[PDB]
Amino acid sequence: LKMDQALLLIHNELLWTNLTVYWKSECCYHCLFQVLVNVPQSPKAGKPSAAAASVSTQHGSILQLNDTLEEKEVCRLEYRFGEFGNYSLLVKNIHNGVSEIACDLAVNEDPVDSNLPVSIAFLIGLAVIIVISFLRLLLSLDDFNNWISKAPPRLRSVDTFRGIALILMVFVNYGGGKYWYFKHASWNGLTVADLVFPWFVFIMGSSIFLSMTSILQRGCSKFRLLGKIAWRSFLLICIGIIIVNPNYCLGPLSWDKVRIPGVLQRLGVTYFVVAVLELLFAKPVPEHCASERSCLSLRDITSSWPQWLLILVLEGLWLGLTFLLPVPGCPTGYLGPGGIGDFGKYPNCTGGAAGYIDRLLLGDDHLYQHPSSAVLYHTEVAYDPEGILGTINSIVMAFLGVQAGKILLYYKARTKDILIRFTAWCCILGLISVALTKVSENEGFIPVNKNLWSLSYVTTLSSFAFFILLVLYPVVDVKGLWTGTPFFYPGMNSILVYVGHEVFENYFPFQWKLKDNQSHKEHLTQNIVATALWVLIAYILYRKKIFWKI
Amino acid sequence: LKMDQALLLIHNELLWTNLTVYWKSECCYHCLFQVLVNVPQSPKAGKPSAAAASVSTQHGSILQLNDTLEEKEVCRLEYRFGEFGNYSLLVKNIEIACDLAVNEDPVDSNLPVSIAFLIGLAVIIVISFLRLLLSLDDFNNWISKAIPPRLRSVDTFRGIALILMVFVNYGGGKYWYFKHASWNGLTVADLVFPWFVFIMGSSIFLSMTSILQRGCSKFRLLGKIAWRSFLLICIGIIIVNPNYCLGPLSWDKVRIPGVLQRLGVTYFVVAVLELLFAKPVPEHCASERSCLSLRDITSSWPQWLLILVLEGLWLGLTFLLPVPGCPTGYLGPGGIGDFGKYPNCTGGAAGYIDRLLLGDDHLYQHPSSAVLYHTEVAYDPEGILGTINSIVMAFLGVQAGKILLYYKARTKDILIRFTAWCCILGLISVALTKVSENEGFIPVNKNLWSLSYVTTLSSFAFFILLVLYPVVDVKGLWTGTPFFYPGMNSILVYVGHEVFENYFPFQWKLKDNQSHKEHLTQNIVATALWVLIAYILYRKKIFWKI
Ligand SMILES: CC(C)(COP(=O)(O)OP(=O)(O)OC[C@H]1O[C@@H](n2cnc3c(N)ncnc32)[C@H](O)[C@@H]1OP(=O)(O)O)[C@@H](O)C(=O)NCCC(=O)NCCS
Ligand SMILES: CC(C)(COP(=O)(O)OP(=O)(O)OC[C@H]1O[C@@H](n2cnc3c(N)ncnc32)[C@H](O)[C@@H]1OP(=O)(O)O)[C@@H](O)C(=O)NCCC(=O)NCCS
Ligand SMILES: *[C@@H]1O[C@H](CO)[C@@H](O)[C@H](O)[C@H]1NC(C)=O
Ligand SMILES: *[C@@H]1O[C@H](CO)[C@@H](O)[C@H](O)[C@H]1NC(C)=O
Ligand SMILES: *[C@@H]1O[C@H](CO)[C@@H](O)[C@H](O)[C@H]1NC(C)=O
Ligand SMILES: *[C@@H]1O[C@H](CO)[C@@H](O)[C@H](O)[C@H]1NC(C)=O
Ligand SMILES: *[C@@H]1O[C@H](CO)[C@@H](O)[C@H](O)[C@H]1NC(C)=O
Ligand SMILES: *[C@@H]1O[C@H](CO)[C@@H](O)[C@H](O)[C@H]1NC(C)=O
Ligand SMILES: *[C@@H]1O[C@H](CO)[C@@H](O)[C@H](O)[C@H]1NC(C)=O
Repeated sequence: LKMDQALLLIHNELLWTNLTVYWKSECCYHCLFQVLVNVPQSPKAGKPSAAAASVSTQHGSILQLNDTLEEKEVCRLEYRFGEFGNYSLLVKNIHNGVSEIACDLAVNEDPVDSNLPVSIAFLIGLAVIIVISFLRLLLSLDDFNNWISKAPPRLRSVDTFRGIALILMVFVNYGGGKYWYFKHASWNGLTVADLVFPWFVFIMGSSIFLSMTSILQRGCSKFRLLGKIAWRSFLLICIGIIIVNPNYCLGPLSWDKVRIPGVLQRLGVTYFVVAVLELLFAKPVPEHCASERSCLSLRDITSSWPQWLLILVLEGLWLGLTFLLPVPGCPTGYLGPGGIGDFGKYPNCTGGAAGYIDRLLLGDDHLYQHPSSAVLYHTEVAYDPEGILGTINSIVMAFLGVQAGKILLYYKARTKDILIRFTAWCCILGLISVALTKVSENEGFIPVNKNLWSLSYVTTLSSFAFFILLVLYPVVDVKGLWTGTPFFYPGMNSILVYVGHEVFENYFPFQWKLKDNQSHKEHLTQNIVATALWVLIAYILYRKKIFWKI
Repeated sequence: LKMDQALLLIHNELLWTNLTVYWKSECCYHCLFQVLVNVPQSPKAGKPSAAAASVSTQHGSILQLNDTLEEKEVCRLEYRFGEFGNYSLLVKNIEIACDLAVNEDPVDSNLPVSIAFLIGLAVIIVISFLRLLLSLDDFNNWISKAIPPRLRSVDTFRGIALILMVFVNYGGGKYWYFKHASWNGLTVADLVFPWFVFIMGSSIFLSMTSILQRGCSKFRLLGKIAWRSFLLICIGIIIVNPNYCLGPLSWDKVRIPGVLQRLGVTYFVVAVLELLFAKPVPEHCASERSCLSLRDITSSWPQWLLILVLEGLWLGLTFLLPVPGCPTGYLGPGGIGDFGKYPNCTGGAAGYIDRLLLGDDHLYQHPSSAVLYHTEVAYDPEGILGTINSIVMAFLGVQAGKILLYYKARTKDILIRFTAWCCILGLISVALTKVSENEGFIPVNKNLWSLSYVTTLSSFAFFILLVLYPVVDVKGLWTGTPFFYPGMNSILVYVGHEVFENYFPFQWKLKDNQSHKEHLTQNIVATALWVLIAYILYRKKIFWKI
């Protein structure tokens, strides 16, 4: 059995009734019952005929056994299979009247625990093991030296947040233990991997405001800063396209089969747009007079009214292009995954208008040929999560990060003001997300979606980032209870860490040949070791004062 | 027809004699005639039976048409086939001699591709670079308007070696002369590594004496040497040697030896040796020429003694160590080479030592002789036995550094020493290899890192330094402009081009993958882009050093 899969032997003892087994996962919102296996009728009385099936055990399993001769629901089962199980399913008619048919599912080999076979126990064990190995290696280095023979201040809270995002990104990009909740969700919903990129955009906006206002406060011509912004955005886009997006293990790059969009292209476009907007509408930062007061003081909001107006116009444009753009052969306002999703009536509608804009402007060949929904909804079209339409919400979230930077640097004298603004913004964005999503995964007006970069996705992740900053500012900056240790070294070497881990995805320290690739524990420990090694590399570069920028 | 292939239509008009075609290249010294195609008989008179065979057109082709019924020769053809030819071969009974004819004229693939196309491509690249530089500058101007020191000769030589290495590692147009030679002789790709070791030794002496003249203790320098060797070995093992496009690394199949492992081991050996036997550089005034002062050798007598002992050990292990199932003193390539009577003897003593110590799995699974001599076993060119000769060549580079540092004031002394050492090593190499590959006591061999190989390329490096010291350093007629930029970022360029072997600026999809012109253009563009990256880092004063 493969990893995250369970055996299922269906024993059909029905003499004169054929069966076919339809399997649909629980995460499928509106999903077609994909066929699983066909179990023929029993050739002789008392001798059932069986078939072997491998039902996925990532999350939930709905089985419908339909008679093939007459398509009627013989029986249904809603059971959550466990990894590496047996699950001998017997389909038979009750002997009381030989009319009612009931299928009972019994387990013979107990499931091999996957999600919680490791837990904090194995986590702390691996941490202790790697710490002991690091200490032994450090001591051995001293043995080969002495025992061989006689012989504008940086915040560090934004750095800690960026380091947390980088650690999560390195963990989930390498596989995240191949766990289903450490990878991007299949279309709708929120997972651990979906939190990383919006937090990076938020932190990018905050750092945009911080660096821009510091540069303008010391002194610089706005044309020089505009040139720096354009050069950095161009470098980010080019780095993405050249070294970050393509998978060069498959062959040389092709002029007609290159993925133009990507994480760094979206970051560069967002950087250019929001940084140029803020530089054009740039005002000096006032020094706050009162302390722990001025609740109605909205200077950081009212003083940026042109930026807010343009951001609201952009968001309205995104909403209009999403809920109103006429997509050929597709319902207007489509937010579904296509394929077998939404009952399979729109197989080639992955993304709706957001994906249609990409497939119309950048071409189908220049998109992401393996979207997150391809494994669950079996979508056949290429959808790029970092598309053109989602760049609007990327810009909106970058400007929300800029607003966080405005909050944190306008009220730099008073900490209570910063905390009040942070909690007010977090509450406002959380209320907006609750209104949009109706605290539901697949329901609501605009459900959370990384692939579409939905408005509610942006608001939810911005509320999460505001809460993270609320709990990271007094702890790290003001009170200094915890100078975030395993985080701020990547927080200062983010670009180099990202570029390296993309370039060095498959290298010996970061991944090696496993005893069994169909194991969650081995993949988890390998990914944790790789993330720890990247943190160690960032710490080493910090100790050597090597900080790559731009 | 693949690249470097030629079609051959063998028409068999003979009625009562079957024929088999045996093809052997001209580069092979003693190779078994590998089969090409068995041509059936002609069913009727005037209706020959034809078969199509693709003969390699890289260099030479010896065809032996034996009668498979009785194993007898009828006609032999020592013909040099041209690329993408037709080459209908007709066998007709006269005498039983057969004659060969050409139907489609072959493409030159050498003259038209690398005679004036090189100049054209250089002009196009220069025009494109200037246009790119001016367009960005004009756009910025339009918007703004509206609103001791390094030698540099060792650096130039290192940059030349780096450009050649980048060109030949990327493929070099998939040409046979830009690839590593098949177990003997010299090609353009066989010159980079020994020159790199020579420059490594020269820079070793330069840096050691520059640090020691500042009063730094020998222990700190020894620690730096050890750390640099360790870093080089680890980088070579992890980043450079393995191909990660095939899968994750496994300890069972990982290539322990390599270019950087050999460089690190030789660096540690020669640097520690010359640090232990370090002497201050004397001041030199004299007059005109020193007339064979020989101070740089009388002061290096014990390092020279240890190097000669190492060379004697290399010779003894190569020519005396009994390899089981293999003749003592074997230098051949195995496989079908040496008449195919030693199918698994690639390297002889050196390969046997590699397989005995590091194991068969931890070697180079694709030796350079695999394509031509059909070797089935794994041999590592950067093995263990060849490390002795790599150390010897690093010490020859150290000797060149001593030459160019002891007689710093007198340039005539440096030139005399360089030409004398080049002549001595050239005569030694001529005696060893008899100026003929595959013959002589020790033929020139990169895979074995032969003593004649070391002496030949050390004479080459001494001549290059002789022609680069006055021009670049003393006379100043040249500054090594396209070469000394990688001369300061050698390690960065090597590591990057190993990491970025297949990346868009350096590698892209080709319209005709089986074409020398397109591969040559892509490799030249990639090499020029690496030179441009080195120049950009030079402008930014970014010089990564271990
Ligand atoms: C693209 C990326 C490098 C941008 O990072 P940033 O948040 O803009 O951080 P940088 O260090 O790049 O900051 C650039 C500017 O901000 C400044 N800055 C950064 N953090 C700061 C802080 N906490 N306080 C003040 N200034 C700060 C820098 O000093 C520089 O300004 P200067 O020119 O005056 O020195 C970063 O988001 C990244 O690495 N992303 C990885 C890709 C990704 O998002 N992947 C997720 C999908 S898998
Ligand atoms: C070994 C390698 C790292 C370069 O080593 P090198 O030739 O010793 O050059 P480096 O530039 O590393 O030298 C280091 C020191 O040499 C000294 N040095 C180098 N060139 C010098 C010169 N021209 N004049 C004076 N001193 C010089 C300096 O002191 C320099 O700095 P440090 O002392 O502060 O370290 C590597 O790039 C190399 O030579 N080859 C790798 C590629 C290869 O072998 N390819 C084969 C393809 S088959
Ligand atoms: C399924 O069973 C029915 C009767 O129960 C039979 O007619 C049909 O042929 C079967 N289908 C198969 C064996 O594919
Ligand atoms: C199974 O049979 C039921 C009958 O009620 C039908 O509604 C359902 O669509 C069938 N499943 C499939 C996959 O056709
Ligand atoms: C499941 O159980 C049955 C009997 O209980 C056994 O024959 C089968 O081998 C088991 N599955 C696996 C994968 O071993
Ligand atoms: C959906 O797109 C695929 C190509 O990806 C095509 O083969 C198929 O016919 C399309 N189906 C519909 C219903 O448009
Ligand atoms: C071809 O025939 C000749 C006849 O003497 C023989 O020597 C030679 O070995 C044959 N070729 C091969 C490959 O055996
Ligand atoms: C020649 O080869 C052919 C194969 O096509 C075979 O049939 C024939 O018998 C051979 N002639 C001999 C062996 O004399
Ligand atoms: C070689 O020439 C013959 C006739 O001259 C032709 O039929 C054949 O196609 C040619 N070879 C190729 C590879 O085209």
